[PDB]
Amino acid sequence: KPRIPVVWIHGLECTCCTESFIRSAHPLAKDVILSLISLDYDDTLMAAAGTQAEEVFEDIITQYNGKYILAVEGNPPLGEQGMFCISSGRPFIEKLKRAAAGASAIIAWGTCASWGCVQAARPNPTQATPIDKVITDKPIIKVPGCPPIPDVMSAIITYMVTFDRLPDVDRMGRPLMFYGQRIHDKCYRRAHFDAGEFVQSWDDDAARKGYCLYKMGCKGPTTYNACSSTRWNDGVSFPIQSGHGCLGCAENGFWDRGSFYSRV
Amino acid sequence: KPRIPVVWIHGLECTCCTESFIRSAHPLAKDVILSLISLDYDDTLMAAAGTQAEEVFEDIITQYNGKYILAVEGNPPLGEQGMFCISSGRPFIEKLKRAAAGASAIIAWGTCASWGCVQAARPNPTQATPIDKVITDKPIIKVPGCPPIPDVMSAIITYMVTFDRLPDVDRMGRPLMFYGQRIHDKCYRRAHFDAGEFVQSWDDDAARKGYCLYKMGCKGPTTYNACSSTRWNDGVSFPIQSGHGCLGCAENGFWDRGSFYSRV
Amino acid sequence: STQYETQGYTINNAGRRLVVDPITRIEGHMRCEVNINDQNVITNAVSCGTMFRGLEIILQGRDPRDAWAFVERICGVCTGVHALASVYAIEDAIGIKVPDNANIIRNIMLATLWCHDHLVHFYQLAGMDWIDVLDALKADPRKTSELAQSLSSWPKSSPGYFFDVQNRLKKFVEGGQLGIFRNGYWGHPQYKLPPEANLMGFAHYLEALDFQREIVKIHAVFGGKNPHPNWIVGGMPCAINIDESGAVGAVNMERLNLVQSIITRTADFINNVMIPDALAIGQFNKPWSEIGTGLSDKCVLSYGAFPDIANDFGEKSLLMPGGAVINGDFNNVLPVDLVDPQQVQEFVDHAWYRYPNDQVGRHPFDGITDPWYNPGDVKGSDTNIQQLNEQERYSWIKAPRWRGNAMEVGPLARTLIAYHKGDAATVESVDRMMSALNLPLSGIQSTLGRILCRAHEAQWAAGKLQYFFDKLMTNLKNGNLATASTEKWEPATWPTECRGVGFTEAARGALGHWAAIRDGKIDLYQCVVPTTWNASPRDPKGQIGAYEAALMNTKMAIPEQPLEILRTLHSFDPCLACSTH
Amino acid sequence: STQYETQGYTINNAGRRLVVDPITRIEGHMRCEVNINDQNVITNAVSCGTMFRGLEIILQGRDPRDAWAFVERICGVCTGVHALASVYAIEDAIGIKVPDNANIIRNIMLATLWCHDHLVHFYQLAGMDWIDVLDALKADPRKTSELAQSLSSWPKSSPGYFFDVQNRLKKFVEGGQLGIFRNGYWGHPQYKLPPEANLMGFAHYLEALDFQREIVKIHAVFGGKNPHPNWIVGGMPCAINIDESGAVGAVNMERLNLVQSIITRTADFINNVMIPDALAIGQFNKPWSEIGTGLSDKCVLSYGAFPDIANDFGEKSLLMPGGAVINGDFNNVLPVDLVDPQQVQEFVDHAWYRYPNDQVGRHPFDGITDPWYNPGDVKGSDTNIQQLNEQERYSWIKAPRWRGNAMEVGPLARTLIAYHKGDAATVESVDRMMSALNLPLSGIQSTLGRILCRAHEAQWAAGKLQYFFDKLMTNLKNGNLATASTEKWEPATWPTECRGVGFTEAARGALGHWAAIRDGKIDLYQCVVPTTWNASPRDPKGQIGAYEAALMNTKMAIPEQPLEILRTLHSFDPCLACSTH
Ligand code: SF4
Ligand code: SF4
Ligand code: FCO
Ligand code: FCO
Ligand code: SF3
Ligand code: SF3
Ligand code: F3S
Ligand code: F3S
Ligand SMILES: [Cl-]
Ligand SMILES: [Cl-]
Ligand SMILES: [Cl-]
Ligand SMILES: [Cl-]
Ligand SMILES: [Mg+2]
Ligand SMILES: [Mg+2]
Ligand code: NI
Ligand code: NI
Repeated sequence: KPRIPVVWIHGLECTCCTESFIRSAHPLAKDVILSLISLDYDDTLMAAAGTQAEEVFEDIITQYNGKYILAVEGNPPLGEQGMFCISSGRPFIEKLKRAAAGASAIIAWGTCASWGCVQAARPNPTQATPIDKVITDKPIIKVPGCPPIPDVMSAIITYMVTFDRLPDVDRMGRPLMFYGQRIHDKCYRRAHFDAGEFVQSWDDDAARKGYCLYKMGCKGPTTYNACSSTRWNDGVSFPIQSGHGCLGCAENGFWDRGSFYSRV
Repeated sequence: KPRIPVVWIHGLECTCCTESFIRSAHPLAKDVILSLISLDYDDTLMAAAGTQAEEVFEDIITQYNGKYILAVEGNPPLGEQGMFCISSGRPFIEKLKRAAAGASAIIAWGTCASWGCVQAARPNPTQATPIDKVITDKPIIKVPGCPPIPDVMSAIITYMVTFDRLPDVDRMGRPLMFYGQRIHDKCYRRAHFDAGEFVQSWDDDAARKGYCLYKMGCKGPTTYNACSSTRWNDGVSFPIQSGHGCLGCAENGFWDRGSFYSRV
Repeated sequence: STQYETQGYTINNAGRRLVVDPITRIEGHMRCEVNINDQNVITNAVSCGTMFRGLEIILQGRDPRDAWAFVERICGVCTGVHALASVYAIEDAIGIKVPDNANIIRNIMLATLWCHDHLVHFYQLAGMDWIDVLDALKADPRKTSELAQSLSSWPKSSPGYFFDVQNRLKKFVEGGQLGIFRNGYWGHPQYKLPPEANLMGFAHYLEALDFQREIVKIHAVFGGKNPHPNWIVGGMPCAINIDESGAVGAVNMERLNLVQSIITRTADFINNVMIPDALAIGQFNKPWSEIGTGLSDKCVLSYGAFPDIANDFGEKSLLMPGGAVINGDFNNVLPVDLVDPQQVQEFVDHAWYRYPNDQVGRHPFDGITDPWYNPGDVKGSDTNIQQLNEQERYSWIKAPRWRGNAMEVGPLARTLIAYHKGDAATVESVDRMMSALNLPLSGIQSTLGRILCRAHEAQWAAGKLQYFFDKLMTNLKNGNLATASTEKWEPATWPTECRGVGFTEAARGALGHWAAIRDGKIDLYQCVVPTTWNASPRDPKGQIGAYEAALMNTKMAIPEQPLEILRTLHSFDPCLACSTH
Repeated sequence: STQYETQGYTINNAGRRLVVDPITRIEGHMRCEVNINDQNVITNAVSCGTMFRGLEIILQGRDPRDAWAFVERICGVCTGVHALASVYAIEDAIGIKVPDNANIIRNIMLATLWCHDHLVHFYQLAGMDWIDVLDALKADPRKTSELAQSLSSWPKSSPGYFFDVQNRLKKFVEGGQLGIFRNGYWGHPQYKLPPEANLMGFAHYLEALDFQREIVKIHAVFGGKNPHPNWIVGGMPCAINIDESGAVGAVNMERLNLVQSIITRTADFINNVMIPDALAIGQFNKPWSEIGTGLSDKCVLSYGAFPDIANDFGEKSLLMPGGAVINGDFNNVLPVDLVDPQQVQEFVDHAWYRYPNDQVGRHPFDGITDPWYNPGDVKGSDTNIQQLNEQERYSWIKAPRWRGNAMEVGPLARTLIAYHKGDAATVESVDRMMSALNLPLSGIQSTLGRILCRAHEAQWAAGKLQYFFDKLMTNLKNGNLATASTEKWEPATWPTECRGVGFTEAARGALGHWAAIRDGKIDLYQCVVPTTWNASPRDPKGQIGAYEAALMNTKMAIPEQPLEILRTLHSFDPCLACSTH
């Protein structure tokens, strides 16, 4: 019984979203790859290189035209005619456009593909640009975060395979299931916020009792994600549980909203 | 190198605290038994029965007089001359008194040993009585809950072995580390309580969004435990996360504070 | 002394008396006494429950919606089954029908507990009756690897693994602190496994102790915690949201993915560790297919369980069949009705309770729980018992009967009922198991057979977990999300006077709760639990219960070491807190 | 065409030109070109970084306390190492000393990363260069079990397990959907493992893909999440509370117990799966002890890492030694100074950047990052590179040198430095390892040796995790809980102008961050990263970097299938995002 074809491409990025995917606890990434999808192209994991990798890319997008899902990690730079990111001797943007043309739908993994992330922070030397400003004629599901949560990535994949449809999205293209509520609206330190019980300097008595991180710059009040509910790494922790405020890493432009340690 | 001797006895009980202990994720209960302590008497797990079990009990409390920890699960009934709970043809209370006299310290596992639990609820047919109303001359550490959290039980054991001392306690004898704060002071649904966002009937739209359970009877506001932070079963869930209000099960007298579905 | 005949046994209390108190490797408190003749054969057996709490009394005047939480605390080993029977009983009384997903999730809760309970019993409670732990120190690790690999595909079988396990045991005992192994029955002539099979079994004891903690993560997802998950009258409180804002506050795709991962791991452990170990115990202990028969070739009982059609408790809905057999006639599986006053009755002429007439039985809707500690003419005294007097009152356990007959309940009883009703999966499983052992079908009616049926049922329940999970996902794909009916939640909507029955099959056998509601409060709440049946004392005709019958006629090699008594008792998985409540 | 001599090589761009673009099974974007002579031997090799983002430019104007979070995103594979170098650099500039527990926890973060990164590289990135996955379908499962049991005590070795793994691969391939195995190099004559060793290796590939997820739970406890954990200037944010009210809000005994459980499992996997597989690759591929030497017998560099005395970065503190060797003189390990302008310098005459004088090298405190895409004649166009022009600018990677010398960095470099400084543990491990393979010491200076050193270092790091955990627990037993210094948190306490260096050993080699602060903001932030050294283009003297040198002189069996090129490049674990930043 055939599995759905998936092409996974990489622009300007740090590879954190691929690393997050392989951390999945349920289903294991092994079982996603062997039993749920056909991961037919992926630079980080595939055996073939060079001309052999170009043959796989060409063959899959032609054979499965109109029927594969395109996963995108990273983004295209518009500076230097696109040659800040080079793939087979040519601008990355050319490979992005050819892969997008045959896809049935696109998943934009991470803040890079969704919005820009760190390379797009001031002064954006390469003119790094998110996927939806280049590809304008295809369904794009944004899954933001730096990176997104591992078991969120795998839950979105299983939803699409099991239910044979795209997740319903908000006005920005984010899945409602995991991005519909703010971090601060499901945070276990909210009792302390409401009582005016705050950490004021690192490792003070308040910090040692798990008081709220608002005065240390927490951006939870303006950030939509699942970190305070689903949590990270098989439910082990999340940024605030281990004592650091949320940076805002799921939101467009979070690097340029002032210092991480200045109040929301 | 020798391991600390532990004698574990059972009065009137349901055996939930023993079951909770064997659920420990870190350290595994296997490793606690093989490497951390010497579990020298325990009716639920031991090979010997009858006269052979009586010989173990006698030999251990004699050879290790003044040097063993006594763990108690359940409680003694004062009704019918104590013969609502019989061990070796005599009232259980006689075995409790003999075991306590030789102990260096006593751990009262669960709400039964700490306070009374379900058999002590109105009209208390057997006159079930907590440990500290019978044993008045030994240190007693109360670890309440029905049952207590698995990884709380194992963390208290590892603390005592590693640091070679009893945990510091509140005025009721509960370890400060896990019983110093209320469920409601670390609850991830507190944002909803503060906003007046409540479940009003089961499976309403509020329930489907994870709203606060106060109007459904949640007793989190008056209950001290670690369920909303440490959570249950290797961090997988807790009562409120799965949609039921807290019953109050770590607090003295919780069965007789009105219906579980009447507001706190 | 006296002698009388009942149920094909000669009950004779002359001769030497042996006492086993405490019985260990059970839940709760039990005492057993026997008489043995000068041929070391048991001629009399006495089953005594040595605890009582009084839940039926405590429940009076409570809100019916709260009852599940109180009765769940009857037992922490079979955790959840009393909550399930309670919500069933209250829904039957008031006239509540739950949504399909609530029924499917309840069936998942029950199949999870069968898997967990059966696995822990096999290794942690019964295992050391069959596996000589100290003899594992004499095994050859390579020969242990070859044996395990001949029996199973399970990956964990290297010679170096078995050497490492053996060296852990060697270190554990080297300081003379033998812990749970101290003063055991090691070297008794009835231990028949070779050294390599003892080391294989001991390794698996440790693997099962670790793995069992994972199974109950399914209870944590749907029920909040284990032990003692949460439930509601009207369905379950675990609201579902797959594709809307706020799914982070509900049972969502990530939570369901966790459940599926646990189901697959649980099936794999049961099928590749527990099942081959049960068959190996059988291969090396075939004489135990003829010991401990008791009532199992005479009278067996199942109420049935796992309704597949929501709110339908009939024969076309229940996936685990119900029925009764009496007089050894397995050609006549009879239907059970829990409302009929002439079917289930409890007697107290040999128990510590008061009735207006102790020579008759009372159906649970007419039940009375009026405790009366009166041991009579014991050897010793009322606070220092040397020998119970089984001619008078001798237990905190009431004596249930079905149409006046003494019955066995539990995995063997269920397997016999399903086999003789013609359930295809049961017939195929039992036939293949007994063919592998070269034993006749009658070999299942025994102490060995109780153990084999328990392993069969763990494999059956792990398969049903997947079936129920797939049913839930099919409903979600069709947009059917409902988990609670609330139109009769408020007391003002209930009948002023009503009564109901909730029933199921717990791991240990047939469970029922009978409830009467009047003026918004519990008026009567009576429980009859599986170990109440099996551990029962005698009735006015002198008829003996399942434990006492199974112990009759048993040979002991060494009277002072009760290994044969423990093997037979533990084969029933006694739960004494359940039996007395 | 042209030819010149450098470093004992003859660089000759006559003959057939081969292009490999993209290089896969690396992090990020790389292109490689070679020329081969009439005997199919490489006579020219060209390393090209095909991406740039500009973190050094983005960091200007930031608050120094925020810098770690930005530079962490240089790379998601070596996640955390750039945050560590950043907080070290900012603390060096301002004059901050952290508490002992903060230093110990940082060392745990770094050892955890080494274990994770080395394990995933061995299986998921490099493994398929050595294991022929499709040939595993021809293996005998019983002979696979025998091989595995001869090499290790690891439990998971049964014939049924290897049959089940083989069958899963068979079902995966049978429909033609080969996924990551499509159009691979399977059957190439350089695949030398027997079928049983290929099936063992493939089983372990799958086990490692599952297990690696567990290792990073240590980062989740102390750092909140992985990838990309959190840190602070002044220590760590994970406040500790063991025995006071509100320990539920902090690192408590339960959290510490979780960490210990992961440490033990991590050591067992590395020691019993990774280590024996590395030795087996060595046994079946001994000729690769003489291929890919490159600079490893000429010039190697380590900065050192793991300060065991808090805030002391000297020789007596660092548990992983630093030093430099040049001109093949391993009898004189030289000291490294990261402030000395004559030591570390970067050249851009062959890279896509502007300097006022491209014939000189700039120390990082004088660094300039002014991107200039200028490929010259590439036999196509500026947007169509058919052949890079290695006589002019050909990469986004700058060219670092040490005292003007081209150096190799990474596991093999570190092993050689420690061995020749006389570290007793290193000498004994290396000697025992080469003895087991019946190879001379010089065999470690090779493509095979890089792989062997990486596995050895994973074992070393797993041991040091336990050592650091024990050190933390000793402090807690003595009542020393502090995790942050905040005396100089506020900008009003800092010098108006200051500068600092932060350095460590990342999984891939020597890492430095150079920072200048003025008026409370970052004035300059320059990074030199391990793959910047190894993947370097040429300098004004024409000297070649580590990758180009290691490829020189290599025989190719089949020019169109670049397996030998992939084997040698992947042996360095290239991280291209790191190299360009
Ligand atoms: S820690 Fe952050 S998200 Fe949590 S309550 Fe405080 S401000 Fe809100
Ligand atoms: S669900 Fe209970 S503990 Fe949580 S905020 Fe509401 S009332 Fe408080
Ligand atoms: N199983 C179980 Fe417990 C008993 N007996 C119940 O019901
Ligand atoms: N290791 C690693 Fe990444 C590289 N090169 C860094 O620093
Ligand atoms: Fe996963 S590539 Fe890592 S930087 Fe922020 S999302 Fe991008
Ligand atoms: Fe663990 S025995 Fe279970 S009832 Fe409430 S604590 Fe008691
Ligand atoms: S920094 Fe990112 S990982 Fe979650 S807690 Fe804040 S959205
Ligand atoms: S019912 Fe008990 S288990 Fe915790 S959430 Fe409330 S104290
Ligand atoms: Cl790509
Ligand atoms: Cl952004
Ligand atoms: Cl006891
Ligand atoms: Cl109480
Ligand atoms: Mg009853
Ligand atoms: Mg740089
Ligand atoms: Ni029970
Ligand atoms: Ni990197």
